[PDB]
Amino acid sequence: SMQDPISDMLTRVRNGQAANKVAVKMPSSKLKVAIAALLKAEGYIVDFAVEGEAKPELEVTLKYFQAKPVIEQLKRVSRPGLRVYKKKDQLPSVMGGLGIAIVSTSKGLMSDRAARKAGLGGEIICYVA
Amino acid sequence: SLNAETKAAIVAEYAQSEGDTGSPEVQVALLTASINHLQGHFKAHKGDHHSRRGLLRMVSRRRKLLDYLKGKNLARYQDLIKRLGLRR
RNA sequence: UAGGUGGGAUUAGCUAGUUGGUGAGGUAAGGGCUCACCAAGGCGACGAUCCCUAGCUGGUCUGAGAGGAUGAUCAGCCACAC
RNA sequence: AUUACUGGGCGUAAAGCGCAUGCAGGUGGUUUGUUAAGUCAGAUGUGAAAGCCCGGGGCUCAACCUCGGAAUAGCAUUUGAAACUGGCAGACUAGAGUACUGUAGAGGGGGGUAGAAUUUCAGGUGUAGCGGUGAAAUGCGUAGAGAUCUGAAGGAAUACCGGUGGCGAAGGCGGCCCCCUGGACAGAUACUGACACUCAGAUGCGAAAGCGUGGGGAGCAAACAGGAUUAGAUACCCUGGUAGUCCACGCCGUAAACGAUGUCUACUUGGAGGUUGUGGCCUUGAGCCGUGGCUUUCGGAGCUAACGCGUUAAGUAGACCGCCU
Repeated sequence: SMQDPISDMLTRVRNGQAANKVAVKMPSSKLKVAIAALLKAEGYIVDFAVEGEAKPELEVTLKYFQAKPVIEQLKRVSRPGLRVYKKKDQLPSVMGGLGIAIVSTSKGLMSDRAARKAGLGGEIICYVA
Repeated sequence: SLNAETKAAIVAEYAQSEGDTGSPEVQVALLTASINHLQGHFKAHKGDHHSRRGLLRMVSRRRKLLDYLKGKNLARYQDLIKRLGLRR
């Protein structure tokens, strides 16, 4: 069964970037869209779009720079089989601060930088580098 | 094995709505009918191990649907049991 | 009271004051603490029971850390005194 | 990083249970609200002193002694946050399943039957070999073999079709016919509404040999006998030959039970095939083009110690199980 939609999102992006696909579509969800918004903010994707009302699909436009894919790493951290929650003082730095770690805080979903500045910890979704 | 007329008798009897084929009630009732019919076969055909694997999938599936419904509406579950004669 | 605190499943059942109730007694004090009586409970695969090993902790040693190992001296607690 | 939480593995180096079903467990689609158990933030209490660490201070320095801090990653109470996980109450249809109609198939169980052939037997014809091998001998044959014709009786297996075809969870399944029966797949519409995935323990199925009881016994053949070969020949070869092989009902539970590759899910260039559905076109002419299922092969990226694997992954990820050291 598919028991981790988020990891599926990340896989789809990671495999898209690997196959030099322009965009990737997947079944949308709140958290997928939230992730896609952060990834846009941080400049790792080009854009996203949620089409459909009945069964909404998400379309991440992937980003390349010098014909290498912008996303090098897209590691899921908090799996379903092992959740990972870090306090603010214990938030992961990624690629020596040059990558993000997507934290889910109780005031939304943010990069580890913004979480530290906010003095929130939360659930670590993934590392993007 | 259950043909179409016998199915339809059941699908009409246990239907929880209009042209309900898919309620636990219908599904379980059909499986119960299949299982009960097939009991004659395996009395006459004990060595039929391959067909029995298919019998036991029905037995399994019944349980799963019955565990579903009990989880949903215990009262519906209690009805269905009583109407079918299952001691689940 | 709860949580934590070795090893063994080639140790899986264990228990019958046992588990709970009632009353009495008993105690500085709650309490099967004890007895009588009533009931058949209780515990156990989140490892009871049994067997082996062992004083516990603050710490100590090692380790980038996470860990691993350990519990002289000092201090706290426990137990013991042919 | 040699027990790998951090931080390993399992095609061939050690490692995927033979296959499956499935309870507990683990995990679990989308969505609204709520709750606040997990999570996060803060406060308060506590977390002895010593030690460790950071600043000092005092011994000629140092060890040592000592002051202050930090630390004690925890726990309790409490106040907030509500993204994520959980709970609770709903909602949804993509997962999973149901109904309908078809399709292909050595899927299974039961029963019957056909033809070829072997052996035995009976009779006919016939007459000296036959059989076997590297050669030979054992053996068979004048009591008539072998050959040939006819018939009979039995048992077992189904030539051709036949296929890197098909079906099945795996083991496995092959003449034809009937009866009983499982699964898969496709099309179409309707239904249920996460009912799911995986599974410790458990349960079931599980080649061949073997075992029990009762049958059956053509052919084959462990054992065994004899003949050869040889230094020997407890073998290979030859002539025989019993259990077994077959049936019924049990038992056994194992195989290089192999893809030496757990199950489920999603994603990621292609080329050439096979097979089984379905739609369209003009069937304008066997076809061509779509769309599914299953299967074979070659290869790209990637992966891999390499060999190789390569959309049927050994690629990219997730859930769970088994297992290695």
